[PDB]
Amino acid sequence: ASVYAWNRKRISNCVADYSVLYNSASFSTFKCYGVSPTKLNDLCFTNVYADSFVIRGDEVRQIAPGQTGKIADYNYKLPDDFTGCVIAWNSNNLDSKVGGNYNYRYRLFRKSNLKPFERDISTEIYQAGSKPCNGVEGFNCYFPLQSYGFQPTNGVGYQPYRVVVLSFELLHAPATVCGPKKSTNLVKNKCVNFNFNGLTGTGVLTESNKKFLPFQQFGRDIADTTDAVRDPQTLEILDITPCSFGG
Amino acid sequence: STIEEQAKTFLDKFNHEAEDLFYQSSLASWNYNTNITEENVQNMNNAGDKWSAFLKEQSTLAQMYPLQEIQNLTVKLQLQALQQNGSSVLSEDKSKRLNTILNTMSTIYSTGKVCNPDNPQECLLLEPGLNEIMANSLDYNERLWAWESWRSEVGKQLRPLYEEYVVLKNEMARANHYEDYGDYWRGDYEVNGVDGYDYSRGQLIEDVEHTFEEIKPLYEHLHAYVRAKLMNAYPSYISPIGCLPAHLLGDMWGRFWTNLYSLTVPFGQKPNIDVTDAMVDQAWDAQRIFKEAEKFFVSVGLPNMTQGFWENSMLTDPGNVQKAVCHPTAWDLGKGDFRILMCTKVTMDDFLTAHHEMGHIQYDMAYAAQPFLLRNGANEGFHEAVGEIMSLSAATPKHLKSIGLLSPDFQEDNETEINFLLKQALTIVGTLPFTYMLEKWRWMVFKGEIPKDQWMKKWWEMKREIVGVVEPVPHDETYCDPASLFHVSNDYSFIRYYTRTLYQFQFQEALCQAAKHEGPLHKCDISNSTEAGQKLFNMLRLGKSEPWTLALENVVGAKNMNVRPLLNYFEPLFTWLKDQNKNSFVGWSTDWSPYA
Ligand SMILES: *[C@@H]1O[C@H](CO)[C@@H](O[C@@H]2O[C@H](CO)[C@@H](O)[C@H](O)[C@H]2NC(C)=O)[C@H](O)[C@H]1NC(C)=O
Repeated sequence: ASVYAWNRKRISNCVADYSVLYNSASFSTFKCYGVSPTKLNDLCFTNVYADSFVIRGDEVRQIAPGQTGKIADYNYKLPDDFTGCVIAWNSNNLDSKVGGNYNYRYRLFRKSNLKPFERDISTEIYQAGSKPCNGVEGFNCYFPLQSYGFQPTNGVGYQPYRVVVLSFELLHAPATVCGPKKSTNLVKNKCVNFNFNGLTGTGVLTESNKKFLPFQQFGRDIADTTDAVRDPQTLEILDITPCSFGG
Repeated sequence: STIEEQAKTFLDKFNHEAEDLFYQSSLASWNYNTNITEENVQNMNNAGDKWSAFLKEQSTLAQMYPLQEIQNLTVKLQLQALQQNGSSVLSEDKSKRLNTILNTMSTIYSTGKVCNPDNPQECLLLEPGLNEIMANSLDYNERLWAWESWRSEVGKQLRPLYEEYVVLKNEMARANHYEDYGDYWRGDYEVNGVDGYDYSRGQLIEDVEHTFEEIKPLYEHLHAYVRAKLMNAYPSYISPIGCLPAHLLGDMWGRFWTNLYSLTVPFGQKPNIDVTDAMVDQAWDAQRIFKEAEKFFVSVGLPNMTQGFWENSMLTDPGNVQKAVCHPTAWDLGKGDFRILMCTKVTMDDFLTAHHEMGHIQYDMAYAAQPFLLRNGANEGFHEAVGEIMSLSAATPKHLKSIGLLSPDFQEDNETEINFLLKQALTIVGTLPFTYMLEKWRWMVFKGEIPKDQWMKKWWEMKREIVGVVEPVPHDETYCDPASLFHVSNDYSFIRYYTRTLYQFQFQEALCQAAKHEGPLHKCDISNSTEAGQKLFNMLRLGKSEPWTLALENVVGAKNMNVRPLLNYFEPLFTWLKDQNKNSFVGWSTDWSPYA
């Protein structure tokens, strides 16, 4: 959808692979502001908001925190405290039309600058002088929205660029989306350390014949000392023995 | 809100919708000049009125603004282009009569018909032929007859037509609040803004000759040398006290003396600098020449050209029915569309022409960031001068040896230096007096200083003092001889050519000083000197956003137009001519004539 009617998408309760988005040559511009793109796979928030639209080639710089311009003030706004990333890429091969893809429209006139994370789709005629515009356009009457004359041959400056702005919110609600886990393989009969499903400890792992009920995850014998764990992948009962020591 | 905000909003609405229409019209024009077909013709009509149906309508929305209080210079100057009365202030009958007379005068001038009396069934036009015959011939009778015939079939019947054209254009001049059309013509070199840079239109009139008196002695020595060479070739046709006629200059106008260079060659023993045979040996096609010239442009300091030009732009050999008129042109179609149009071939002349056209392209790049109404240079001569700068610079042996055009063991001497300098002066300084007198004659005929009768005799008698041309045949009142010229039948300002040479010479001299080069000025090269390119582009980016007086402040330190670089360039030629034609006295007589 157009920049003044930017598509808003909410992402929650899933796992996000930011590495593949980073490792994609189809995106010309990829600028992050919260954390480094590689570290993004590690930390996480409670939900993600995507603002996707198409603009001119020269207006990508306008979409940035602390930036001003026609798009940056009249179609969409990014606050200074913005957390997340912006991903832009040329779309002249697809969005631009030989006959003119005039469907894309951008706001040019508005009384007030748009607030952050706010959308304006008003098509009311704008007045710049003193005489009010009573309907039909007159002297001081210019339409707030102007179409895009996208053509395959328009120079790099005017090519249609698709822009998606990703914001991350971590409200008091429990987190719903996080990155990958990249679990390793399993070894036996060796003194090693482990972090099974967030439970860390040292020792040696052997096979056990204990019969967990179908809902426990780990079992301890007495004095609160873990003895057996269930592997999250194979779902079998293991046994933990402390590594040998003496005098 | 104040009216200034309304004007700004009007301009912001106007330029966005003007860009698309201008791009479409320019694309259609480029396609037709690249694809000569019937369909692209009506499109011009289909665009033409349409463009008017936009622009004039936008002009219709550009009168109610009181354009005298906008503090912002850029906005007011941009709106000034839209606040032009034009020919609409004239009555409809007057406008249609002006259109009809312009059309008929242009058609008559472009349809010249000269039939030799022995074979009246075959006339000739400005197309190759008679043009070539008078451009390259060694005779006194055929050239004179061709000149007389052309002046008879273009100037005899154009006296009332030229009179009415001039008087109606001047009536339009008063209708546009101008007491003379010369003011409208000179308004290009005019500014009334920033203090210390304002220039009056009438000041250019005196500046034209104030920069011309210094080349008068050098022009006199060149005239004496040419006269001596004519006496060597032509026997007893030009008296030493007198001067050569118009038809012996190689053209019926005597605009350029390059046609007469063969007769007046300084030293034909040493060949000129030409590597076209080496160009064929090196196998430099259009693509290789274009790439090498673009590399030279980058080494100068100009940015590399954007992608997409190498495909859309035609380069060489239209070939089949898919024809293309390939007059050298640089197209700024708008919306970041820059293209070239030329029959580029394996030729040194084509090499320089390609350099000129891509210099025009680079200057189009320079003012691309300016708004639609400001997508032009400070003055019309700046574009041509900038396009000619690097073309002139690339002719030096240093650039040729840098890319191995000339032989690696090439050595230059004073003989070929003098030959090349005189050859260049026969075209550069050999046309300045003619342009000067033509522009002054146009100014005075538009001002109405001379009465109806005293038009042709005054022109011919003043050509004797200014150009140095005698009359082999008389033209008192039944001829209009300057009317048989390209820039007389299309309402063309002729000051641009006079200013272009001075501007390009000033820029070349300034870059030569700020380019770490030593020796003669004619050998100065700006290749692999990024500082010179940056200095040039600093002024290039200005465009129409800055006055021409302010524009002449980055490359050169003087805002005014000066002649010193012109004489600095032809210093060896002046020294050689001081002792060359010592026996032949300098000067000519305006009383001697071939008839009496
Ligand atoms: C996680 O995914 C793997 C791979 O699909 C599952 O491993 C499969 O387990 C079944 C159960 O016996 C075998 O029949 C398949 O051959 C295994 N596929 C392999 C090893 O590629 C594993 O069970 C899954 N973990 C779960 C469901 O908790």
